[PDB]
Amino acid sequence: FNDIAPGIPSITAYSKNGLKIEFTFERSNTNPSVTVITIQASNSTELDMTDFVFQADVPKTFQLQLLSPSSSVVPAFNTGTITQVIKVLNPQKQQLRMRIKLTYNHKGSAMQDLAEVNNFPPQSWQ
Ligand SMILES: [Cl-]
Repeated sequence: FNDIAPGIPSITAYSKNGLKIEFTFERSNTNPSVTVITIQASNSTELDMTDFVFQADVPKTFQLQLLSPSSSVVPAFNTGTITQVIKVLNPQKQQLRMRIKLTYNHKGSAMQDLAEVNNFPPQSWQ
């Protein structure tokens, strides 16, 4: 008797100042080196986060494809999310590593953060 979801476990990649970014993963059925990550950004605060831009880097052996995001606004009070697809190419199947760069306005400040994603599960690259 085991209760874990079948497939690639989801993670909270970042959570700070009321911004929360979740990652869910889909391994391609046809291409063992391709992993599709859908990001959901949420805002648990009382003010909207505007002009949201999610960017990311991977190591040189990898390749990245960022598709366009559903929106620029992370609504206040958790009334919606921003969705963005990113595809990761890992031809050598090495340990997945990602640095994210976030940029947005909130509470009358231009917000910046740069942070490493530390909790990729082994099934997102193995
Ligand atoms: Cl987590």
